[PDB]
Formats: sequence, structure tokens, C-alpha cells
Amino acid sequence: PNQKPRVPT
Amino acid sequence: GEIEFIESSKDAGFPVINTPSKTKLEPSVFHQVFEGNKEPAVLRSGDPRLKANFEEAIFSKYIGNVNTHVDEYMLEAVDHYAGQLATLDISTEPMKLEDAVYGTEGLEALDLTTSAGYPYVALGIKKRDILSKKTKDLTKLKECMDKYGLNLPMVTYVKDELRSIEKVAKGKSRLIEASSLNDSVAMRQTFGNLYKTFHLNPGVVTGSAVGCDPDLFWSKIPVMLDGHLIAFDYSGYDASLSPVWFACLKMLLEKLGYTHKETNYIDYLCNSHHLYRDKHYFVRGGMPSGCSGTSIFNSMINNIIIRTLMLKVYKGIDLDQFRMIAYGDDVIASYPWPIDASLLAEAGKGYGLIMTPADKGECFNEVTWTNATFLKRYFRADEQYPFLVHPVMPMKDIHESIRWTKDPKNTQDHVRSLCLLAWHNGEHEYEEFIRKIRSVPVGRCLTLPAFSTLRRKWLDSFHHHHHH
Ligand SMILES: [Cl-]
Ligand SMILES: [Cl-]
Ligand SMILES: [Cl-]
Ligand SMILES: [Cl-]
Ligand SMILES: [Cl-]
Ligand SMILES: [Cl-]
Ligand SMILES: [Cl-]
Repeated sequence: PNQKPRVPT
Repeated sequence: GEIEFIESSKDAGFPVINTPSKTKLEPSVFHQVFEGNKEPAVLRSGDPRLKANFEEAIFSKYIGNVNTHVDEYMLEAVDHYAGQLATLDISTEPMKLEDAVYGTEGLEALDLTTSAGYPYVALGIKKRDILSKKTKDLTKLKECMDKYGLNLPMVTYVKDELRSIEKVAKGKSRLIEASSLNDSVAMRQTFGNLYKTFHLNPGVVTGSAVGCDPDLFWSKIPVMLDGHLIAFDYSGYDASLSPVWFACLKMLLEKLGYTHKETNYIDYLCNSHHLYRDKHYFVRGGMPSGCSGTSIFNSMINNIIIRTLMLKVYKGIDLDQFRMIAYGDDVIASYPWPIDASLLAEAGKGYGLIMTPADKGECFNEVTWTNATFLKRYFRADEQYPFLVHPVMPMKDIHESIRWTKDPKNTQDHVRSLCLLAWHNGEHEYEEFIRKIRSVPVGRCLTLPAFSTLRRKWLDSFHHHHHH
């Protein structure tokens, strides 16, 4: 999965 | 699903169900602190926020039935899914009454706070007047089961919950059914061991996430679903289910070892009898959301459906390489090769199902680990421990929830629950959430967890073996 730092929500 | 007969309750001797017409949701102390657009769903025809006909809107998900036999695709789908369930050794032996009512491993105690259904609601008899957590008494229940019997009507209520501005305007409020306490109990005895096995085994074998704990389960999902992701939404899944899907569900349960008589409760769910306020009506098809096991059965049916559509569209499909996890209508799946979900949606449409792109998307786009959601949550790998995945509930949803309350006496539990969700969004977002909560006096009277404590307890939770 994506990491928080690479992708937000 | 389809409404086949309606009549005024009084013509058949049923009293009017006096269901609440006012929402228990009120603006919370945090309503002005945070932003949000959701409001309580419409619960009555006269609601001034309505911009459509209420009664029509609420019953509109009963779009009809496709009148088909169980076809070749369905049969192979049932066989494939039954093959997985078989490895689980689900006992088809009835669950002992006390276990079914008062709790057991993998099956929580019957909720004593929800509606006891008919005839109890008409007699002012509450679940608590029959059942006792303290004494585990069953004498009264048995009297009740003997007196009133089974196959009683369901009571239809409008779900009191927050909804978007558009769903309020369109009166698109959700209906839930309260199965009679007698039918709930008999169903929990009949299928309790299946409920327990499902609850104890969320994942790709049951193809179910019902009863999962996202904090723990999220880290397993990408291990289970390792190909090209498949995800899409349904519109009014429950009510769109035609009888053919219940026929498939009955074949599935029979392969599992249930007798024909035992699957009769599936006919009770499919061809159902309801009381809605002053009306009494019969429905053919459609899962009556709220009765015993509906999430599990909806999930099982979804496993049959998706396999059916793939088999239909992709004759060369190898189901042994397909994986899916369903929570009722909500699905996250994977296949080693790319799959065109728009094609599956057209196939579904022939089966009376309305499938749309995932997350109100305009196109059946590529589903990535970046954009995938399940139970409304995103997936984000922990920065420090990459094999651990955070379930990420959007802050927008957390904000919507915190602004309203059904009972301010539970502020502490409500806010704590949201905190368990919020921290996965990151330290900065969490400190901001906390700062805003504490910007009102009530916020500073609460025991709110520290971020570091949340993180620590989360990391530690993966250390303690879990029974399956
Ligand atoms: Cl906000
Ligand atoms: Cl409700
Ligand atoms: Cl879990
Ligand atoms: Cl919805
Ligand atoms: Cl093919
Ligand atoms: Cl660890
Ligand atoms: Cl585990």
C-alpha cells in the first residue's frame, strides 16, 4: 500500500 | 426485491407501529467547532427539508426482480465458493440456546437495546423484560417463543442516522427491519455456528470482513489480495437482490450440510412480511437489512454474485486465483490480470444489480492501493513498519460524526471512539483534532488518548495471538 507521507487522505 | 401486496394494517388486525417521527440526533457541543454537511436523515413525510416524495423515496430501492432460474454461471460460482467454505468445517448443529442468546466465542450476546419486534413492540414488552444478562434466564424467552411462535412479521423502521445534503433532499432514508425476537433467536440457533466461524475468520476463505477489527485486519488485506485490485459499488444492493440469489444462497448452505428445512429461514428473509407504521405488506426478494445474519448472508451472496459475473464475462477466468473480501455489499477483491469492472456491471445489470464505479467515481477506473477504500477506510502503510497498514478513516467523516449526538451522556465514549479512528490520519491531523476538541470546555473534561499511547498500543496489538 501507499504510505501516508507519499499519499494523503 | 419487490413489494407484492400492501394493505392498511387495521384491516388485518395489526395495530399501528408507532415508530418515532423525530430524530434523536441533535447538534453536539462540537457542532460549531468542526465543519460538516451531513444532517439527520428524513424520518417523516412532512419534513421541511424534503424536495421529493418521502414514502416513494424510501421504498424505491425495491427495483424489482429478474425472474430467472439458477443458471450455469451461478452453479459454478456456488460450487467454487462452497469449496472454500468447506475447508472451514462449519458445524451445522444448532447452537445451544444460551450460547445463541447470551454470548459465546465469535457471537456476541443478543443486543438487549434494539427492538424486540412484533408482537412485543405492540405490547410494550422490551427485550429486557424477557431477557437477563445477570441471570441468563431463558424461561420467559421460551414461554414467548412457544406462545407467539415463528415466522412473525418484521417491523420496518427508517434508520435514524446522518445523511448527505442530497440524500436528505431526496428523502433517500434507509429502512431497517426488526425481526421478531423469536425469529432472531431461532435464526441464531440455526446459523450461530456459521456466524461464529465467519466472525472468527474474516478474510479470503469466508470472503467476509463481517466482525473484523480494522486496526488488525487492514495489515492482512494486502497480503491476501496481492493481484490487480477490483472494487466497485452497488446502488441499493439489499433491496435489488432477486430471489434467484437467495436460491443460490440456499444451494450453498445445503452443500455446507444444512438440511432443506434448515434453509427455510432463507425463504423468511426473501419472501417477507412487514409492518410499516399503519401499513402491512409483503415483499418478494430483497435482503431485509436488520434481521439476524443479514450482513453475513449479504456477504455470502456477494461472493456468489461476483464469481457469477466473472464466469459469465470471462469464460477463461481461473477462480482459484481470484480473491475477494465482502462486508455485505462492500467489496475489495483482486485477480492476477486486469479485469474490466464495467463489463461485470453490465452482466450484473442483467441480473438486476446496479453496480457503479467505486467511490462515486465517474469511470470504472483503476483501483490502486492509494485510492482503494473498504468500510470507508483507505489503506496507508506505516512509515516505520511497512508491513503494518493503517485503516484510514477520512477526517471529513470523523468531523461529520462528532458534530451530532443521540445522547450527550455518552460524549466520552463517542469521542474516544473517534480518536481511535482519527490518529491513523497522522500526528499533525490528530493534534489538530484534539486541539479543536479542547477548544470547548466539554473537550477538556474528557480523557482523550495521547497519540503516542494510541501508536504504542496499536504496535503492541500485533503481538498477541488471536484465536481462529
Ligand atoms: Cl473541521
Ligand atoms: Cl435507527
Ligand atoms: Cl479482525
Ligand atoms: Cl447509501
Ligand atoms: Cl475470457
Ligand atoms: Cl511490532
Ligand atoms: Cl491474527
